Amino acid sequence: PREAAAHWVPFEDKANMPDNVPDVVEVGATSAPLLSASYFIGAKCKPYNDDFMLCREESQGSGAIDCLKEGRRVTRCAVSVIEDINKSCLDEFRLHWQCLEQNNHQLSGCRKAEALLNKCVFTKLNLEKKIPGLRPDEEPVFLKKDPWIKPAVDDFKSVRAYAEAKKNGTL
Amino acid sequence: PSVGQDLPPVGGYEPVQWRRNLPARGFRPLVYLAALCGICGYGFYRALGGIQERRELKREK
Ligand SMILES: CCCCCCCCCCCC(=O)OC[C@H](COP(=O)(O)OCC[N+](C)(C)C)OC(=O)CCCCCCCCCCC
Repeated sequence: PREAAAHWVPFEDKANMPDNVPDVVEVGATSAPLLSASYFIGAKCKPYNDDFMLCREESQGSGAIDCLKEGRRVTRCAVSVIEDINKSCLDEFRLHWQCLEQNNHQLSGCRKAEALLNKCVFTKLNLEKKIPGLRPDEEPVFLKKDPWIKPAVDDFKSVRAYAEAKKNGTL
Repeated sequence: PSVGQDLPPVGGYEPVQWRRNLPARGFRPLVYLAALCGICGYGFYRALGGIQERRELKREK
């Protein structure tokens, strides 16, 4: 789909969902927290995402109205992972997405906060960040030390928290 | 006679420099060519490393 052209107006629909359709919660995170959580959401909700997409393909044109129950599962799984993050690892998660908000949403600008977030999420949620499709020779970039590309200003709070974790021994 | 006339010194003046004085300066040309090759090669090393890392960042995003 193309973006709107010369003159357009936004319009809101005031109707409710038809009552036959079971209601569902909606994800409440904005773009930066979602980008921060995306790999954990992928790790946990891969089967449901795959099932939703397979349903959409198999519906062959009626996918929106035929996969609503699969979509309901997808959104519930995403809400569950974000709730778990908000219960166990909120400080580090906030570090990471505030850093992202300062760095044009570039993950390369936030590696120190991401290291703490990954350790927390792995220890208390048993989710692991992993980049699909690489050979064992190829090194995932988020694990690389001494990268070519670095942020203009390493984030202040993140630098302090990273050094403190290195003292404590958590990281 | 001649009293008070502007006249030269008894021994004369020290010689002035009048011949062309444009001495050759600089390394031989091949030194500059080698330095240019080294600079460009190091720059290409850095630029291609940066491109490759940028591609891996693209994969992550
Ligand atoms: C016609 C051109 C022939 C030049 C042959 C030079 C080969 C010399 C061997 C050094 C390479 C190396 O070993 O460095 C490797 C570098 C950087 O990659 P890396 O991330 O460090 O490697 C890790 C591999 N990963 C990423 C999969 C983990 O790769 C390069 O691109 C740099 C090549 C040097 C620049 C050559 C350009 C020549 C000038 C071209 C002007 C038109």
